[PDB]
Formats: sequence, structure tokens, C-alpha cells
Amino acid sequence: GFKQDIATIRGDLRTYAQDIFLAFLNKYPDERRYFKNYVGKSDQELKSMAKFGDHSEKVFNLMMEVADRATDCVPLASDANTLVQMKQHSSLTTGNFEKLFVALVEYMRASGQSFDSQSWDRFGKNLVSALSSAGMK
Ligand code: HEM
Repeated sequence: GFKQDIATIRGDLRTYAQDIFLAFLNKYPDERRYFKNYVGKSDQELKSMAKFGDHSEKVFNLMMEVADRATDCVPLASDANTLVQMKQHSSLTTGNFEKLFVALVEYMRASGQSFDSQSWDRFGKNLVSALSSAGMK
């Protein structure tokens, strides 16, 4: 289930973090505008960039912590507040996060592994709700 899925992802994090981030950017190519130097590149070109894998890894490091600190897929209010207050996240709305979770859930469903997809959907939605309460537009 959800808790196990956290260990699963953490066990092979760089691969999972990149595969899922790439699924997100490929599902929604216009999200690349929030980042630097992503446009004009294929998955492999992205994966060989200096900072791409390292970035996706940090994102998923924190996501897994947030999911881990959650109860019944409900994230802590303080974890949401951190995501809202991050300088790197200042121009974002909750829509950006729900897109990431849509891509994440779809990735899980398409893969071999036995992810509790519905739980990640629920967590994604609960996180979006908490980001709103924390003041994100
Ligand atoms: C649960 C969801 C998310 C988590 C846990 C998360 C986490 C992070 C972390 C930890 C960093 C900084 C890494 C570092 O200091 O090197 C970061 C940076 C950043 N994030 Fe997120 N993020 C999330 C969602 C998103 C989404 C959906 C977007 C945009 C569509 C986004 C846009 C950015 C941007 C533009 C940066 C700065 C990249 C850079 O400075 O090189 N984040 N995020």
C-alpha cells in the first residue's frame, strides 16, 4: 500500500524520481517554462544534464518525507506550508501540483510494480487542499 510504496520509491529513488518527473514533463510539456534549460531536449538529453537527476531526486526525497509524515494520506499542514513558502515555488499555483500528481498516478498505473495508485491520487488531492489552506493560489 501507500506506506510500502514509499519504501519502494526510496529503494531506487534516482530512477523513479527521473522516470516520474519525465512523465510529468512529457505529459505537460508547458510546465517546462518554470524550469531552466529543459526545452528542446529528449529524456536522455535531460538525464545527462548536470542538475536534472539531482533536482528530481531532491523533489522526491521531500515528497517521500511528506508522504511518510502523513496519516491516512493526509499530509501535515506544516509540510504544505513549507512547499508554499519555498522561494523556488513562489510563482506556482495548486494546479501545477495536481498536474504532477496526475502524471505520477498515471505512471504508477502503467508500470509493472504494485503501487497503491488510488492512495497516491488521494494524497495528491489532500496535498492540493493543504497547499490552498496554506495560502497558495
Ligand atoms: C510535492 C511536490 C513538490 C515537492 C516536494 C518539491 C520540492 C522541491 C525542492 C526540494 C526543490 C529544491 C531542490 C534544491 O534546493 O536543489 C524544488 C525546487 C523547485 N521546484 Fe519544486 N517541488 C514540488 C512540486 C513542484 C512543481 C509542481 C513545480 C512546477 C510546476 C515545482 C517547481 C520548482 C522549481 C521551478 C524549482 C527550482 C529549480 C531550480 O532552482 O533549479 N515544484 N522543489
